[PDB]
Amino acid sequence: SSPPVVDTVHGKVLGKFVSLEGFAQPVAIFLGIPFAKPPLGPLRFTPPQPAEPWSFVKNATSYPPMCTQDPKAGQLLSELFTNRKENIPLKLSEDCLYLNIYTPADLTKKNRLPVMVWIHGGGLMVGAASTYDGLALAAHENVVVVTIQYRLGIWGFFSTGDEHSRGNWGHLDQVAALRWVQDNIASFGGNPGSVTIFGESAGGESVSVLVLSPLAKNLFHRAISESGVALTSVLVKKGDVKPLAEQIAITAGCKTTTSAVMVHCLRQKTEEELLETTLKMKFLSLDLQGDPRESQPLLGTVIDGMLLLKTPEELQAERNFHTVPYMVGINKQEFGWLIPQMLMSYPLSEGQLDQKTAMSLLWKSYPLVCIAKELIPEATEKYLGGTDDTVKKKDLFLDLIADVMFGVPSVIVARNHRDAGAPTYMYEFQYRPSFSSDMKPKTVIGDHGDELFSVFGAPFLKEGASEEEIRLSKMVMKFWANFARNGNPNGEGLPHWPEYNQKEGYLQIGANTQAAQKLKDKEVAFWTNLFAK
Ligand SMILES: *[C@@](O)(c1ccc(Cl)c(Cl)c1)C(F)(F)F
Ligand SMILES: [Mg+2]
Repeated sequence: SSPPVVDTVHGKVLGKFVSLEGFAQPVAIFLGIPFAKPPLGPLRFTPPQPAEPWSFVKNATSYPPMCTQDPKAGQLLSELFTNRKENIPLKLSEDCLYLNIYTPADLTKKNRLPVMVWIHGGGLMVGAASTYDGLALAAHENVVVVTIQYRLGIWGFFSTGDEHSRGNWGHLDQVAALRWVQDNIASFGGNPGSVTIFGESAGGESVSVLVLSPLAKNLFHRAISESGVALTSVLVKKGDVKPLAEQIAITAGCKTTTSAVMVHCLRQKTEEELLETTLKMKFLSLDLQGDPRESQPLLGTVIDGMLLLKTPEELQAERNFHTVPYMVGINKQEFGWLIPQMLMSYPLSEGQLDQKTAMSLLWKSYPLVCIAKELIPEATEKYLGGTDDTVKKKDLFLDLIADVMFGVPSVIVARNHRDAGAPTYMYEFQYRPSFSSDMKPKTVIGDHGDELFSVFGAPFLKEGASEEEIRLSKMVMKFWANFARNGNPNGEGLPHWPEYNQKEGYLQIGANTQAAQKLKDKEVAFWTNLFAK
């Protein structure tokens, strides 16, 4: 039947129908809609500008390029995280400010469905919207799914610390995409007055940053951070960002005479030269050469004065953030496998860890955990000191890193959000998907990213899910879309999910799903005391 054609502010777009067996209404899919002007040439390291209007009908049936990034790490992460049966290879380009739309609405009728805007993870250095197929979630839960892209790495986050390159270009792109959704999603059957932003890892940190940003006012109405938050420190630069900028400029062949000189020089480099620079910097890899206090594993969020006016901690203390319903979740083993072993090349192949090697490694982990050298012994002893079994010590070390990067920051964010009067919900996800890499030990459960397969309905798109895994995905999708509808995940036939209030109820999600109380309470107390120094 006739492919769907939709009028947007800037012109008409042509999509395609895709049926999911068992659902009468095919899903209308629109791939590669631009939400900004391509940030090329002089527009590099500047805020996104509106897309230019087009005559006639734009064909939105091909996946867009992904933003320039390490193609090997980008393809690997896509393969590890995709919910599709086969991973789709993607082109690289600086021309990447696109979004993809999956709408289950019958576009010949009138519809105002809740909108779910996905912000992908990747450390702010890698990733793509097209990795995530919105078909199953859209059809199963009657929501419009929008997957967005945003500038990454040098292109998205290069900052001189001053007005010549403030930084946070990729977060400004996320804001631009949400403004586009406000202005256009009703033409796709979506309700611009019910937009939920959700994301995982750096995407969850981005959601948290948008909750803290005045630029995102009135652009969304619920938020979900999965395994990432603004207090995940490795993603937020405090203090002097000039050394990293100078290192990047020097690696690219640029002089560092002034900030304006550095930025102008970098704007003259080709995409290929800046990718060469990216690869020479060896981001996302644990840096084992030199003082770990000088390690820079990624270019990330800064306090730029436009998107973020103060540090997340200061904004939280001032209660200066958007008090929307907010779901904050973590996985049982955030540092269990994928980040250390696939993304960061951790020296941990051997599977036993003695306490001296653990202390040395935790010092090398400074860019991730920020533990002063004098505090390494106490932190290591707290986690590892209770056993002499060095296999158990390795597992407990992985727990330590997971608590510092994800668990404690997540609970602190949730507590501060709750204390501003906003409806707050928390979860801890514990499941080992059958879609896990064959390289992943069978004992790793609730690894970073494991909930994605449930959220995005992989059991309905990939082969070989058990019946338990199918049930888990339907329940998770319903909770998520109930939250998008109502700011409360609860509903008929679902386990009760208590609000994260003074009792600190949270939902343990897995093969058995049930409410629990006080997530990470002792750990928060320990690490808050330790970091108070
Ligand atoms: C996520 O975006 C992420 C990667 C690396 C690091 Cl250090 C952090 Cl804090 C988050 C993802 F890549 F998805 F794992
Ligand atoms: Mg070094």
